[PDB]
Amino acid sequence: HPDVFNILLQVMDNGTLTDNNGRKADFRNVVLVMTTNAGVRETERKSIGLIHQDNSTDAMEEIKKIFTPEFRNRLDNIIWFDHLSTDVIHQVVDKFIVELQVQLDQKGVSLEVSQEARNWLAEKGYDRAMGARPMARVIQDNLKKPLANELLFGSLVDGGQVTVALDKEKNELTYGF
Amino acid sequence: HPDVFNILLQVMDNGTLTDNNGRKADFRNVVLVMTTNAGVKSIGLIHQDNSTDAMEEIKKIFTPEFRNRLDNIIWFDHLSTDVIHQVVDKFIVELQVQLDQKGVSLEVSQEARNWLAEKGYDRAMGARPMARVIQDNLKKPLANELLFGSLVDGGQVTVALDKEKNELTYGF
Amino acid sequence: ALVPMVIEQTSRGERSFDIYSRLLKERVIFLTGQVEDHMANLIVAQMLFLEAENPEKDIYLYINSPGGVITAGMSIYDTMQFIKPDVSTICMGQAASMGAFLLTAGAKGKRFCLPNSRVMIHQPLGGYQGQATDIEIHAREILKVKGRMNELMALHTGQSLEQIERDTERDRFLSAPEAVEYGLVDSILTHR
Amino acid sequence: ALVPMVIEQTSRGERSFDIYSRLLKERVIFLTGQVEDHMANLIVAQMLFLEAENPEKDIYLYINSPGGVITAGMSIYDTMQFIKPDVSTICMGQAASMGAFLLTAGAKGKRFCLPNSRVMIHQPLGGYQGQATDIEIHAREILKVKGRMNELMALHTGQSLEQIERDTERDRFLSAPEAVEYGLVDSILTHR
Amino acid sequence: ALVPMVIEQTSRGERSFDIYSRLLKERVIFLTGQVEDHMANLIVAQMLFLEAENPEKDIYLYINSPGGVITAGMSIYDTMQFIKPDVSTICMGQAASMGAFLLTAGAKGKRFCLPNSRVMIHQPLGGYQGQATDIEIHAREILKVKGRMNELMALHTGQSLEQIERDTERDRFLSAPEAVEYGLVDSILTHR
Amino acid sequence: ALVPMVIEQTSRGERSFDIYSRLLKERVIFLTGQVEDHMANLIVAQMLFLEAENPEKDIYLYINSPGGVITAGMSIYDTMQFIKPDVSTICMGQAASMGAFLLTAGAKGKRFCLPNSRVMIHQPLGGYQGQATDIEIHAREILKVKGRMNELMALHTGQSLEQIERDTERDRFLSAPEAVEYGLVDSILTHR
Amino acid sequence: ALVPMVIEQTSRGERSFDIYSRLLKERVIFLTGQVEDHMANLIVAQMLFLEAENPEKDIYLYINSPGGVITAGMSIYDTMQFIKPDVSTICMGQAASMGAFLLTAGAKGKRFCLPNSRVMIHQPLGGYQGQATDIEIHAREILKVKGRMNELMALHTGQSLEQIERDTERDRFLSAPEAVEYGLVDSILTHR
Amino acid sequence: ALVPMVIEQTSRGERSFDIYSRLLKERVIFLTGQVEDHMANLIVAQMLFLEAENPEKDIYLYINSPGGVITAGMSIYDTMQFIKPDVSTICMGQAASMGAFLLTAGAKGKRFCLPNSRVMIHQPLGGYQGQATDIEIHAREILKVKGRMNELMALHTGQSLEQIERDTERDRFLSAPEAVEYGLVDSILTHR
Amino acid sequence: ALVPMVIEQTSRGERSFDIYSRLLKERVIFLTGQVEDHMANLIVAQMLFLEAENPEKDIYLYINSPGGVITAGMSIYDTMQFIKPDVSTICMGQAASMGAFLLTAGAKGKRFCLPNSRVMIHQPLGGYQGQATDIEIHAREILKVKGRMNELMALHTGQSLEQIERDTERDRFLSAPEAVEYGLVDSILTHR
Repeated sequence: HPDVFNILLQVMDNGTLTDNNGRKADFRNVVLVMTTNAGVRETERKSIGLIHQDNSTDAMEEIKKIFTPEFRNRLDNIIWFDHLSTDVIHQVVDKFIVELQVQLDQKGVSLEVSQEARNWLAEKGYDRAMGARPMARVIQDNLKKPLANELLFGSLVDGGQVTVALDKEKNELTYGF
Repeated sequence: HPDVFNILLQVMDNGTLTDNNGRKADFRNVVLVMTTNAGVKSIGLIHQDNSTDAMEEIKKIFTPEFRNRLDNIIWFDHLSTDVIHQVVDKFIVELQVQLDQKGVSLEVSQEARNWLAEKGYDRAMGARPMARVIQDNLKKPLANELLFGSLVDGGQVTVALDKEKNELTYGF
Repeated sequence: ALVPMVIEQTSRGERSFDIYSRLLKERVIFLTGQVEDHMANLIVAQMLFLEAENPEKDIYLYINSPGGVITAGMSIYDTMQFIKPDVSTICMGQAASMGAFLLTAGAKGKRFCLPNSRVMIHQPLGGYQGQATDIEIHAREILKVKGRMNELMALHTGQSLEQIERDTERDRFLSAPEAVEYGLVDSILTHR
Repeated sequence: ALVPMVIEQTSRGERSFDIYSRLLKERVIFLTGQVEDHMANLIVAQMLFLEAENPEKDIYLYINSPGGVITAGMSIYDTMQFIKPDVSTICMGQAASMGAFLLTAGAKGKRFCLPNSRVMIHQPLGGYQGQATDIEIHAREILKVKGRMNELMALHTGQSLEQIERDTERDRFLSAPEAVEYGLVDSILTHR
Repeated sequence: ALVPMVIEQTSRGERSFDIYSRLLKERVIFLTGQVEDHMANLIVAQMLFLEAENPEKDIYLYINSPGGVITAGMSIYDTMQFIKPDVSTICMGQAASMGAFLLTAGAKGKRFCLPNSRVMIHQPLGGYQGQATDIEIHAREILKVKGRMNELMALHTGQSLEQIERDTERDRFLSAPEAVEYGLVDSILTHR
Repeated sequence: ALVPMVIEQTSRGERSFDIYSRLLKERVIFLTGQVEDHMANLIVAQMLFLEAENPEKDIYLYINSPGGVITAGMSIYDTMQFIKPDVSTICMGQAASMGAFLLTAGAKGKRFCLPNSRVMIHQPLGGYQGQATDIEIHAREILKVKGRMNELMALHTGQSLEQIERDTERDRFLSAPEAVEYGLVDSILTHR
Repeated sequence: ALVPMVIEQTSRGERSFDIYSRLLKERVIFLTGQVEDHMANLIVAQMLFLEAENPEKDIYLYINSPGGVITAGMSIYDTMQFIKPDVSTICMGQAASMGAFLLTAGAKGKRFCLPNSRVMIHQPLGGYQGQATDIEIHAREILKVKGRMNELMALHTGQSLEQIERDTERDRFLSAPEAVEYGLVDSILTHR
Repeated sequence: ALVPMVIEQTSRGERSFDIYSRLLKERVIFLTGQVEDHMANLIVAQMLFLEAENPEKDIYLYINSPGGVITAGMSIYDTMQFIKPDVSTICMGQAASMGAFLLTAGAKGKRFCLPNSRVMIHQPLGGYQGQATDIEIHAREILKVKGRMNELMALHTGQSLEQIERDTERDRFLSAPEAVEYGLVDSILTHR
Repeated sequence: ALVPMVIEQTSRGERSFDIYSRLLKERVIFLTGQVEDHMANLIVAQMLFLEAENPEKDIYLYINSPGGVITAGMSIYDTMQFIKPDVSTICMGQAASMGAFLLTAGAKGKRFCLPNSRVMIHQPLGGYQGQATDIEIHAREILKVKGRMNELMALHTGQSLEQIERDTERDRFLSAPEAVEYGLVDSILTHR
């Protein structure tokens, strides 16, 4: 509720906050980070015409609409996060594959994923509008499904050495011991 | 508002409204009386106006479906000169008993009664201005003479028309 | 646009009408320019609606016309005669042959005119081109029309038929008092 | 604009119609000016809508027309004959060949006219320019049209076909009583 | 469109009027261009509505006209004289014969003009073509009209009838101070 | 305005449509005047919308046209053939070459006409000015068009191609019974 | 239509104005095309409304005109002088004799022009046809008008009357810096 | 008015659109009459809006045009090429030089035509009057335009450039099957 | 009507705009047909409103014009230079002398054109009739205008003043790549 922002006004300006018991909380040693999805609609909204505009001005307009001038005045900075590029997508895929490998090692299953398989996963999952979250689902369906089957009623019961590689005729994945 | 009409129709249909706390408003012992004017300064070269049609104007939201809930359609017409004289007499006897309860007799000349009826009644406004005209023309000088102390018990006032001033001539 | 809008507060308020509709609501109708088919038909529609509104209240037809076709004027006159409420014709500006006729055709005792208004009357005009037989037919027809107009004028003004016949032989102009004395109008409107 | 708006209170009130729509709501239709394709088609649409509204209530067609094309008049006449409710034609102003035909084509017993209205009838007009063969074709076609018009008039008025043929050879004008006696109309409207 | 709309907040707010309707709401009326039947009738309708609104408050008629037909001007003048509230005529731009007449016809003490406005007066114009008898009739009629105009001008300005007659023989232009001295207007508007 | 508005009560009531939109809501379309690009395109849009509304219910095209350009008529005919629902063409008034073609192109068993309607058919008209080669090109093109029209008419009426060719050499008029016997229409509408 | 609508959110939001009304709300008025009676009267109405809105805030009259009639320009000039708030005239495009005069008539210190705008001034034009006496009358009248225009220009620009007289003998064009040096405008608008 | 309104129930229901707006909502655009600046600009605006609505869904441009100016057609063609979604051109009625070009410029595999539609192509027309040097300049310009048109047609139809050059030397008409074989359209629409 | 309406859902939804207002909401403006006073003033009003909306976002002026009067183009150019946000001019169709000038006057780095668009430039046209002195005055004025136009073009394109002078002596047409190389536009728009 926009009425809640006034508490943050008081805190950001004075670093103190008085609860119901007259007790004052000390915020001087607390980092205050607030995450929003405001103004995103305009930035991704397509203008009508031959040339599209930078809607970052509209993002600023929307943020100013939502946050009163003094609230914007009591901020250290507003960090405008950008979308994720394709190489960033590759790195995100590497990160998620590492996490999946840790999960598998918890079960005692080593896993190797080829490089072109990583590239293919990134190409399949890259979605500019949704950032890095689609990569989680893509990796999930493309790897965990056969892996879950092999860990439940398959070869990878108390054993690993699962290799995943990509062919070029069907863009499919290898598996098995 | 038409929603008020829907509520009134609910009542006229079953006579039971539900309080928002779950209580039942029983209308079986309530007589429903609703009024409507549907009446009307004549742009142009005249000042003519006399007309009545309320069936078309409530048939608006009181559609024939709604009108089928009406137990009776009571019609009222304009007031004739004799009956405006009679309501003037009603007001006059009311003020008369009011004053006699203090010991002051009041007589209004007949032409003064006719003048009061002509000044207080308006066809487009009915007998509503009559209350104010009667009060202002009668009680006012009486109020003066009574509070000042010159008109006291044993006194009286004879209201007659000043034919050329139109003021209600009076006396002790 | 060219016709300004007005605001009226009766039931919900802010009832926006054009000025002509705002006056039609007060049972007053304007007749201007030449009398033709469409304008006369509009006048007839307005008169019928006003009759359906209240057949007892008068209808005021403000006439300012340099004439027109005899047939449309006859339509308006017949509509005025047929309807139950009285039609009070007020001649402002000027009223020529058809306009003057429609003016004098108002309800008896309610034909008015303004002090500087002008009234002109004359025999109907027309013509035809073609064969001799068709010429004769059209001539007899227009003569019947002229006779009917003279009869109606003599009826509405009280003058003798021969008087109207000898008067409307040429264009005859009449001021407001001359019109009152002639019988075309009942009285002259002066002030409120 | 030129056509004034009116206010009607039926269900929610303040129902603003133009005057022509306000009268069409009362099952009355106006026919003015020349009869052409678009105007006649508008009349046909109005008649169809009025039939769909209440096939039992009469429809009143106020006719004031100097004529028009025979084909559009035939369309209107066929629409009048086809629809179930009765069409009461009222001739105010004047009604020429096509207008007079559409007037006399009203429901039997409901063809009226106003006391000063004028009625004129004549054989249909036309022509063509071109080769002799096309000339003959168009001449035979217009003669068939004339014969059909005479047959329909003799049917609707009760006169003999030879009587209509010898009467409409030239322009023939008829007053209101002459029209009543001829059979074009049933009676003359005088007063409320 | 060409006429801009404005917003007014009285009861519910955001009352959108065209500028002319927005000023008519303030009892001010504009008279521009030539004086003809329809425009003068519009002015008459506005004046009648303003009288019905408040018969005590003045009505302001801003006049800027190169003239017009005498009859429509006479209609406007008669409407101004008849209505109860006072009509304050303000001549901005310029006012020719009919415009100047309607200007000087304002309520006594309330005829104003602007410092650079121009006023011109002259005898009425006209004419006719036809037979000698009709020529004589129309000539006598226009002479009566000229006499009536001179009488009304002498009445409203206070000048002698012979003075108006000898002055309006030709086009006579008057500046704002010349108009004030002549008596056409009461004073010149300078500043707020 | 010229086209009156009507009121319909379906869901909230007081649904104000113009008369043409009110009838289009009932899946009836009017075709009047000459057939040109914009009017035919309007008809095509209406037919497409009516198909999208209910591809099973018939569509009624009331035809009254003195002809038009062959190309717009071909557009309308192709749209009628393409859409799934049946198009019932009703010829009231009259239907010339393009109008008659669009009439006979209705759904088999649903081509009607009114008892006094007129139907005329002829070979398509045209022309060109320029060099001899372009003249020959345009002549061959119009001859191909004429052949295609004759083929389509022979298909829709059931007559032989040679019969249509020898019939439409000149203007050929057909009454309602003649049209029924010829095969252009299926039956004549008489009464409800 | 041709004039696009815009949306504004002040109290309830979604306040749809045409662009011209949307700018009039910001106390800016456009003067384009020739200066005639109706357009100048519209400008006068807008100025009066803007004065009634806030008599303290300035009014901006964007001038782009090839001239017009002297009388309508005089009306606009008198309205500008009379009203209390200051009128800032901005000449974009070009401003001819009447347009240039209305431009230089702005509030002292607030007459602007755009860097490529053009300004042209000349003696007023006119004429008359008729008898010698009327010719002389109209000539003296137009000479008085020319003298008054020269006096007003010398007043508003600060130049000598003889300087204006010798300058406006013929068409004299002025660029933006030439206009600033001449005194017609106060400064040239360059950037925000 | 002339364009009927329709009703659609999506969110609140009773969404009244004109028929053209109702179809534009379905991503279908009409191109009729001559191709000129304003109409082509309207088409461009509609195409841009439809692209902004859903860049993946096709856009259907129903073409029925006797030609137009080459520049407006080039604007439409460039807009069709630039936008991401595919433009399916459907030629109903007929499509001349500019219309045929815009038809064949549709998305490959989606250029349709109706069985009786006509297609005509020819070299662009033009001209100029003036000095010899300007004549030469304009001639070279129109020759460059003709070459560019031939190149684009050869690209979109797959025919050789020399084939298009020798074909469009004169007016060349094509039926629907001839157009399919020539490559202008992909297939002929027959039935649902 | 001719301009279709569209629906937009932002706050309450179902926001009905005409297509031109719907695009103006997206800070895109169309310039079509000849450049005249009223159209250029409309463009200026739109640009001022768009600047007041967001002085940081660009404004897109889609230019398709065969020229116009130099003064209105100068007004548009001055408005483009004055406002803070950048004006991106896109030439689709074609842009003649005034249109080409307004195109090249866009924000540096944002002047685009479409691959088949045409650009033509030439010295300004004009003329005058009258006395020798006025002839000389008008000639010197138009020569100053031509010099100013050449200076502005040399500034915006980067070419030498002598180059522009020798190039625009006659009508010079430029294709899209020729325009890019000449410096009138920055790049050619090809695809999304």
